[PDB]
Amino acid sequence: TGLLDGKRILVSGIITDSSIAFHIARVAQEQGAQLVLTGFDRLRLIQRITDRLPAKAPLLELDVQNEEHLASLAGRVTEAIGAGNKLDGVVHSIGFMPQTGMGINPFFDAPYADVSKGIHISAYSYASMAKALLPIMNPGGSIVGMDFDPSRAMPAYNWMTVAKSALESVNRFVAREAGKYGVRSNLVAAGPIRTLAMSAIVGGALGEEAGAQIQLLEEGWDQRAPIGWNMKDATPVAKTVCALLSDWLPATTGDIIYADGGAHTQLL
Amino acid sequence: TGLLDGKRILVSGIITDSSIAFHIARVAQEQGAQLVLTGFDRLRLIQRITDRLPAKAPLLELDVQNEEHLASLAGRVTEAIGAGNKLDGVVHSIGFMPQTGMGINPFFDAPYADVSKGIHISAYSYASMAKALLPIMNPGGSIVGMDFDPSRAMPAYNWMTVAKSALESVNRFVAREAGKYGVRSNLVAAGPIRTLAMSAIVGGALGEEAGAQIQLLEEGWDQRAPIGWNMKDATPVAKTVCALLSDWLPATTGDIIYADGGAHTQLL
Amino acid sequence: TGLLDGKRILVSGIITDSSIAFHIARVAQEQGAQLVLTGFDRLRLIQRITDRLPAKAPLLELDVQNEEHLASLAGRVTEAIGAGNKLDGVVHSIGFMPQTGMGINPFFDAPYADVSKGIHISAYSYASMAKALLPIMNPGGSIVGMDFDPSRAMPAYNWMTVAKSALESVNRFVAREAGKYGVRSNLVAAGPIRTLAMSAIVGGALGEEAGAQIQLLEEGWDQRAPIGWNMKDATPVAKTVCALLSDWLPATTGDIIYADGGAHTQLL
Amino acid sequence: TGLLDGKRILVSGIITDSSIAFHIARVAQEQGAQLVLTGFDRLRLIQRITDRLPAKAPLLELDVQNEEHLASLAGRVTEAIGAGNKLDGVVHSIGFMPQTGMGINPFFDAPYADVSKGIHISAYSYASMAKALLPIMNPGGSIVGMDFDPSRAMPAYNWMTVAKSALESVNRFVAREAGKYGVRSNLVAAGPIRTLAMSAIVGGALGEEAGAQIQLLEEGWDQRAPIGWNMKDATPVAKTVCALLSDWLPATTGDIIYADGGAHTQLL
Ligand SMILES: NC(=O)c1ccc[n+]([C@@H]2O[C@H](COP(=O)([O-])OP(=O)(O)OC[C@H]3O[C@@H](n4cnc5c(N)ncnc54)[C@H](O)[C@@H]3O)[C@@H](O)[C@H]2O)c1
Ligand SMILES: NC(=O)c1ccc[n+]([C@@H]2O[C@H](COP(=O)([O-])OP(=O)(O)OC[C@H]3O[C@@H](n4cnc5c(N)ncnc54)[C@H](O)[C@@H]3O)[C@@H](O)[C@H]2O)c1
Ligand SMILES: NC(=O)c1ccc[n+]([C@@H]2O[C@H](COP(=O)([O-])OP(=O)(O)OC[C@H]3O[C@@H](n4cnc5c(N)ncnc54)[C@H](O)[C@@H]3O)[C@@H](O)[C@H]2O)c1
Ligand SMILES: NC(=O)c1ccc[n+]([C@@H]2O[C@H](COP(=O)([O-])OP(=O)(O)OC[C@H]3O[C@@H](n4cnc5c(N)ncnc54)[C@H](O)[C@@H]3O)[C@@H](O)[C@H]2O)c1
Ligand SMILES: CCCCCCc1ccc(Oc2ccc(Oc3cccc(O)n3)cc2)c(O)c1
Ligand SMILES: CCCCCCc1ccc(Oc2ccc(Oc3cccc(O)n3)cc2)c(O)c1
Ligand SMILES: CCCCCCc1ccc(Oc2ccc(Oc3cccc(O)n3)cc2)c(O)c1
Ligand SMILES: CCCCCCc1ccc(Oc2ccc(Oc3cccc(O)n3)cc2)c(O)c1
Ligand SMILES: [Cl-]
Ligand SMILES: [Cl-]
Ligand SMILES: [Cl-]
Ligand SMILES: [Cl-]
Ligand SMILES: [Cl-]
Ligand SMILES: [Cl-]
Ligand SMILES: [Cl-]
Ligand SMILES: [Cl-]
Ligand SMILES: [Cl-]
Ligand SMILES: [Cl-]
Ligand SMILES: [Cl-]
Ligand SMILES: [Cl-]
Ligand SMILES: [Cl-]
Ligand SMILES: [Cl-]
Ligand SMILES: [Cl-]
Ligand SMILES: [Cl-]
Ligand SMILES: [Cl-]
Ligand SMILES: [Cl-]
Ligand SMILES: [Cl-]
Ligand SMILES: [Cl-]
Ligand code: NA
Ligand code: NA
Ligand code: NA
Ligand code: NA
Repeated sequence: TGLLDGKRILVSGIITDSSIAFHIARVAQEQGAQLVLTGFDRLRLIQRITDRLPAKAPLLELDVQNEEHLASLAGRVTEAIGAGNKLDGVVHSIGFMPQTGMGINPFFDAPYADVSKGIHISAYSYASMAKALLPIMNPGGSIVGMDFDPSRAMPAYNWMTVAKSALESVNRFVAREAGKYGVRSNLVAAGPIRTLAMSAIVGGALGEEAGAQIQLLEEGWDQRAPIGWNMKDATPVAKTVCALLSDWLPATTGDIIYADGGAHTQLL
Repeated sequence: TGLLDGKRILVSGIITDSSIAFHIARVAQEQGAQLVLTGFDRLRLIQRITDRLPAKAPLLELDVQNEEHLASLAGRVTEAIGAGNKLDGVVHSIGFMPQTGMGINPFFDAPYADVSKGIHISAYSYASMAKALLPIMNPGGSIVGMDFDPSRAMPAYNWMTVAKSALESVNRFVAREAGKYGVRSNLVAAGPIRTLAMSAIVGGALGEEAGAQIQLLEEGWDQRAPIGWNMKDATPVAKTVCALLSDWLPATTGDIIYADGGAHTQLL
Repeated sequence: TGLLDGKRILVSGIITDSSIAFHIARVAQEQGAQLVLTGFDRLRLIQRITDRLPAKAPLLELDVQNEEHLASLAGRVTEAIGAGNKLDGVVHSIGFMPQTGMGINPFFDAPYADVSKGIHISAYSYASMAKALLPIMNPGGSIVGMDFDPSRAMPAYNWMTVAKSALESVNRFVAREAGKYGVRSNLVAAGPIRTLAMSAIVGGALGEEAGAQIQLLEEGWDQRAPIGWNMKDATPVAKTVCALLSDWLPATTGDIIYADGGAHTQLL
Repeated sequence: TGLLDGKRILVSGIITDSSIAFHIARVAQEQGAQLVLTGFDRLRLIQRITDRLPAKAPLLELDVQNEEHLASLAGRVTEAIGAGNKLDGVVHSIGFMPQTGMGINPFFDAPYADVSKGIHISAYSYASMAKALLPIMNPGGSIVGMDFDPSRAMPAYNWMTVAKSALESVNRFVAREAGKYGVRSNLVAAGPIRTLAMSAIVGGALGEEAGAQIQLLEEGWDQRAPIGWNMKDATPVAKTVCALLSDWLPATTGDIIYADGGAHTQLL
């Protein structure tokens, strides 16, 4: 009856109840999956969030820049799900770009050290999670990451755009590796959803030129989307991720599914 | 329990048991849908095929070049499904290109009259089916057509490539109209499957230069696909169509989902 | 000293002094080319226009839907340029879509007969001009057509969008044929320029919903273009065409060069 | 008479006589430009190369990871070209990826520190060269970088593919900044040319599985290219760069011109 009945799925990237990952975890549980959750840094605060999910799920610590956490991750997961059991799904819902690389800060003023950190967390980590977790994934399994279409430049998103372009490229290579295990790798390119991350970008630009341009982006998304776009509601995005975690897109890999109201298909 | 439990879905394009449409219809029925089927020209022969589906379904006549059949289609469907009921899904699985526009015939030697017929049936008909059927579609509904990625030229496919490029463009406009009804429109770009149509192209090129090149295309698809590609098996394609007919890709429209083993994401 | 010194170039599509073709012809002549011009239907009126070019050039009649004109074209050109001489360049700057397929007329209300005419003139003719003219083209030669980026749907452009999508596909196949003669084939995707054609679309939508949307398209082009966009000035487009007619893009074929101020590379 | 008569152009990336930059510099000089050259690390060896250019040109030191070299670059250039003179063109022809990120080394085994270095030199440096040099560029000017189409994954190129995907994204943002100065920014996506860099990749894979796959890539390029592809000959690529440095692509920015024999437009 549930789309993900019987599946064991790791979900990274819960930080608040608004997190795309929170809604992915919620719909997944609603659809019969057994979750393992990972969180970064503020674990006590994240546990308060995860308590509001429909079911209990273990929360493991994962800083994707921490080599020890990556090296121990498989064993920690196996310990949570029981020896002899493997994962069927992995969700990377993780991003970061130091403030110099996003927002009102001029593009040319982001030092490489900041850019490099953002690319580590937002792009390279997709590879390093796959490297850690493919060895405990079942054939038929699915790795999904989150993307924002970086095909064209835009105001404010700046070096995160560059990180997403790298992420898309990384995904195409992770698919080559994943396929050796019978595993798909794909991204969901979402339209804008009011998360802590989105709020940070918007809020940090209020009152500035970039904020005027972000306003235009926000207005235009729903306008261009043939079926509309509601920026409050992560459910449609979460459902799409669940579709890729299911067995119903079995010939799709190294690819990008756009959960954006169809906006990217319309010039206006 | 079924992905399409309760849904009423029209499926065009069954000609043999190998038809992508046959497998779409089969998986849809397996997943709890109630079908209405359309067939072109050889209706007595098609009925012998549809008898082998898991359940009985009415077969209506539809030649997409026939204006009377298009004008009467909604009423004929409503009569099959019962007054007061509407469709939730529509599958366009239809193509044709006169032999001068595909295969070994030189590209420049296809007269426009032949090209125009192929584009009518393979591209424009996506619009005219949508125009006929949106008025009897429920909000939440889904229109899916079948595509073969025409982003790059290739041997033999010739003017059908041109028809598919037009089809992708048509789909983006059908989505604008469909969205007024709460309806999604999308294509599934499939990898090669041995259907009557594919056999016709391959067979018509055996022993010729183009056949050597088609051989390379066939070999290369499974090689490039990170998860492989089996040209016998339409099931993975049919499942993808069913995914788009479901409620699990609710923010995707005017778009293309690639059910091709990930081949299009890999240069080699 | 001139980019096209010594080259013989056919230029189709002059109808008014504002025609993209007029400016292509003008810059080409400025750059040392010897032109042969083709015109459709209103030849006496077109001659009044071509008299304003910097040099005299013969004007031949070509209706691309007329099979006799296509069959006689090579011989007529050879007669204009002298036996023993061939063309180095061909410019297709031709488009048409019956009024039912563009503007305020609903997308679904364009009958196929109208759509088919538009695709004949706007897309298939690129192939049929190449078929007629490659036999009198020198190795090193160049065929260029005019495109408007149809990657995404948009208001009003409607079935012309579909014709342009087909044109891009046709160009990729013309390149395969052209390469047998040492000849490149490419499109220039221009931003909007106030021509008779553009005026017709804009004017036919004044006072209607579509006209409000065209206004947004016009405003947005210059805004998104990092170097700006001036819709009066065809020169930048004409220069780009001349670049492809030159020897300075010798490894580019089956491709699209965007002369649009960079707009297509920017979401906003 | 020369395409670049009167223009002052900086050209980075000469390491051997086979360097794409060497041929860019050579054709540019042939076409009347005045060059300033930058080299990395092996300056005495590079000077032996640059002595073989058609004219003398000053060679400045630039390690793009060195912040002092970047901070002093404009002043050093101005000193070479004379106070009161500015650049009209800048060529970034620079790449590097530590050996763990390219070749036979498994994709997942490249540590981020190596990946980060490759992205610094191959992608971020496009921004930091633009940031250093736009302040001494004339309106009408042109910045060009070198790309290898990273739209699809492939054997061996691995993390350099990821760097190129980031580079394309960076270019789209550099165009927004450059446009404030009346300056275009674009990449040329070249087909494969036997340079020190290409030889390193090919040579490092000889005798291994990846080398078999590179062989297929090499064979397939000329096959798919409608006009062919000669991997010895950088001239066609160099000419394309010169086209973008000229005034003949005046409405193209944030974009990519493919100097690849048209291969990327053909599936096979
Ligand atoms: N919200 C949108 O509009 C939108 C649109 C498209 C794509 N996305 C993508 O969705 C994903 C989730 O973002 P969100 O909008 O839900 O925001 P969010 O702020 O809720 O989530 C971001 C997450 O990244 C995690 N993270 C940061 N550094 C980390 C590290 N070192 N190790 C592990 N995790 C780390 C944070 O802990 C947090 O859980 C991101 O990849 C984002 O780019 C968001
Ligand atoms: N088989 C593949 O490898 C492949 C790959 C990608 C996409 N596709 C697409 O899938 C769709 C189905 O093709 P298939 O491979 O199952 O072949 P098929 O030969 O089984 O189906 C083609 C169908 O088109 C129908 N058709 C033709 N003219 C018609 C008309 N005038 N009115 C109505 N229907 C008409 C035929 O009756 C037939 O049912 C097509 O759009 C095809 O281009 C096929
Ligand atoms: N103006 C723009 O903004 C713009 C933008 C992008 C692309 N384009 C393309 O540029 C090309 C030229 O259009 P334009 O804007 O200069 O308009 P225009 O109205 O000046 O030119 C259109 C031309 O098409 C010709 N034509 C129509 N039917 C013909 C037939 N049967 N045979 C031969 N020629 C025929 C007309 O005679 C006319 O010369 C077209 O392909 C158009 O789609 C224009
Ligand atoms: N050769 C091909 O087939 C091909 C194809 C497409 C694109 N390209 C691109 O062309 C460009 C030139 O490469 P090439 O093939 O001529 O190779 P090459 O080995 O001749 O040039 C590479 C250059 O990068 C320079 N470089 C490396 N680290 C540097 C640093 N820290 N600071 C400054 N310069 C540094 C080297 O000094 C060298 O001059 C690269 O961007 C490459 O990716 C090459
Ligand atoms: C700039 C246009 C506004 C619409 C942006 C849509 C969007 C919104 C949120 C997105 O998700 C993240 C996630 C993490 C992220 O990195 C962050 C988050 C907070 C602070 C910080 O320094 N980096 C940036 C964006 C995202 O990838 C895309
Ligand atoms: C030329 C490369 C071989 C792989 C082609 C993959 C493919 C195989 C079959 C496809 O489906 C159709 C359906 C109808 C069609 O039109 C036909 C079919 C039979 C005869 C005829 O004249 N036209 C052509 C292809 C399709 O769209 C794509
Ligand atoms: C709808 C958005 C407005 C911007 C459109 C930019 C554009 C403007 C003009 C273009 O050129 C043509 C050329 C012929 C053409 O067909 C015509 C022209 C006049 C009347 C008619 O029926 N068809 C349509 C557009 C073109 O291809 C694109
Ligand atoms: C893997 C398929 C073989 C065809 C690759 C075509 C290609 C050949 C050469 C290319 O240029 C570079 C330039 C620098 C570069 O970084 C290098 C060069 C030498 C050693 C090293 O560690 N990194 C890698 C490639 C390039 O970007 C693309
Ligand atoms: Cl904590
Ligand atoms: Cl833990
Ligand atoms: Cl640990
Ligand atoms: Cl909202
Ligand atoms: Cl939803
Ligand atoms: Cl019958
Ligand atoms: Cl019937
Ligand atoms: Cl009827
Ligand atoms: Cl097979
Ligand atoms: Cl399957
Ligand atoms: Cl007349
Ligand atoms: Cl005549
Ligand atoms: Cl005649
Ligand atoms: Cl204007
Ligand atoms: Cl100009
Ligand atoms: Cl030295
Ligand atoms: Cl120096
Ligand atoms: Cl210094
Ligand atoms: Cl060679
Ligand atoms: Cl050349
Ligand atoms: Na909308
Ligand atoms: Na494979
Ligand atoms: Na602008
Ligand atoms: Na070839």
